Amino acid sequence: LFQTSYTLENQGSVICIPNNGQCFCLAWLKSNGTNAEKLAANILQWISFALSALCLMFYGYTCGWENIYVATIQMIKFIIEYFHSFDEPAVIYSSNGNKTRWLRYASWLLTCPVILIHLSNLTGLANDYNKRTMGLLVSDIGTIVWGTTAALSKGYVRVIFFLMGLCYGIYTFFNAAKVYIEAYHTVPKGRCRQVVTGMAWLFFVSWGMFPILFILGPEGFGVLSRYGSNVGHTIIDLMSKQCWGLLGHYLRVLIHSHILIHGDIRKTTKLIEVETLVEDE
Amino acid sequence: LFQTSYTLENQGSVICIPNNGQCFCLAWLKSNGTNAEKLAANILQWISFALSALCLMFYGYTCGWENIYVATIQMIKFIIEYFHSFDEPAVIYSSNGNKTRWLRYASWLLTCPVILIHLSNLTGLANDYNKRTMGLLVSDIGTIVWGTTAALSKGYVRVIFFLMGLCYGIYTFFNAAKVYIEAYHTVPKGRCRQVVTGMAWLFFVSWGMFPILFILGPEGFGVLSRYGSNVGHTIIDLMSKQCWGLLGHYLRVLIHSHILIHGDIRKTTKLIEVETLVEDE
Ligand SMILES: *C/C=C(C)/C=C/C=C(C)/C=C/C1=C(C)CCCC1(C)C
Ligand SMILES: *C/C=C(C)/C=C/C=C(C)/C=C/C1=C(C)CCCC1(C)C
Ligand SMILES: [Cl-]
Ligand SMILES: [Cl-]
Repeated sequence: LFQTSYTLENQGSVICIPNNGQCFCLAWLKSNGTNAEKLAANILQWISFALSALCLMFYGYTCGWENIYVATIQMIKFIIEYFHSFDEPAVIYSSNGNKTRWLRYASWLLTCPVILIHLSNLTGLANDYNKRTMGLLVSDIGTIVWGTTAALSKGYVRVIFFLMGLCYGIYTFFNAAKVYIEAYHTVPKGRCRQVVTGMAWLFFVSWGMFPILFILGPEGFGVLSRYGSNVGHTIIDLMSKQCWGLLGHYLRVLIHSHILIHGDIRKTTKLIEVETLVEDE
Repeated sequence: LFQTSYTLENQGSVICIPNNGQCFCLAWLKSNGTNAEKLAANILQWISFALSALCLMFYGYTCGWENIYVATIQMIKFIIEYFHSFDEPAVIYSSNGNKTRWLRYASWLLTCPVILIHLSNLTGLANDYNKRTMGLLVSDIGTIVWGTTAALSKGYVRVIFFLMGLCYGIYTFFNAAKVYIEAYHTVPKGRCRQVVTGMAWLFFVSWGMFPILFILGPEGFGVLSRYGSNVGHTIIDLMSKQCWGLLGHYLRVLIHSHILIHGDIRKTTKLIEVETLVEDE
């Protein structure tokens, strides 16, 4: 790792370290949090792992490849997180004293665009999508790029890249809302419109907490510890990925049964015009 | 920045640094390269900047939003690269002695998926694309995620994530080849099939050099310096982005004139079946 043993000299003005080839920085030696927050984070890690495990078991029984991918990444991430939750480069101890959780932002790069692809095809009916789908993806990747760059930076540079990620996040939400709106008027009138509304609530609430936790954590004003920031991120990761994929799976199941019982019947409704699934011709 | 002045003590077994709050590591003080390689890198930076500037001027005269985006990111990157080419976090000096060019991998996260979106719609004829487009994007993002994780890691961990990025890169090339193949038999028989073949050559050659430069550079066996690695990356960035977008723009221009002179005429050809643009009905 890095140097953790040192001697102060010359009345606290000189620091002497062993010439063992390791790197040294006092900022890296600050506490990550309390032992209660550590154990609380370790508890939610198994809860999210057991869910991801029970999801892969459940998903194994068209193809919901989106849910399989983020669940495979999720439990692979837990295997990495169980052994090296704070080692390099799972946590990047950079030369400016920062601690940046690359394990979190890498998993966002792996899973967040896949969820928006699922959002771009909520019904799952073959090659649907739209041209705004590329807009949802180009903006979300930039959101995580600026957020990672802001978490790595300090001072004004961090604020600049945080506001750049915030503008990309605003473009992501608005385009996502218009996807949820069209999907609401496309799915049948029954219980399908219920989960579509429920998926939207889980989406904007969980996705909205990530910029909130960025401000409250060490990357911001430090009202949360590093262990405290891992607890909140696990909660909204459990909502935005495991629970959101469960509902999206439940929606596509209700769609497939509707298409097999009543056929694929479309009634054009004006909003933009949507081909709504109906029961009778 | 970090500590660059230090005193050796106790016959080279103790390193003493000022207690100024800065971080210290001997590995961060290694040379980036020779002054000739520095000036050679600075020369290609203006050449790629002037091209990106002359491209934005040229592009300003459906909508080729893909070329506009990577060109805007390219010259914004040059502004960042001109002032802080080796500052934090443009270059991440991590606690394990590594130097990782996050400026390069962040620009890849911003531009590489946008190019594959352009590849997914070479003709530019409205909402074309396919379902493999999401496969091209999910695999390429993972490629850069594993490559960044490998560049941040050391030893066996670096090799694991490099091979994980290599498998994602293999999936990316094969799906990209089938896109180029279908595009060749879809565009008209004239000069359009010429640039389509030319775009494919620039693609796999430039994209193929990035794993090659990863091995030859500091992230690999160190046959290239850090300045030497920046020169090679600039050359293949100039090919894969500026030149590839110029040809893709030239292709979409030749397609639009063909659609306005001869109309949109399709003749189904078997390969998979493709609707080929023809002149006469
Ligand atoms: C499963 C994890 C998910 C869905 C994370 C989503 C995270 C965001 C939408 C983060 C957004 C941010 C901004 C919009 C402002 C810039 C910094 C943030 C990146 C973290
Ligand atoms: C404009 C820059 C581009 C198009 C860069 C493309 C880079 C790659 C395709 C890199 C691929 C890599 C692998 C396939 C193995 C893992 C490490 C690499 C990421 C750098
Ligand atoms: Cl952390
Ligand atoms: Cl570098």
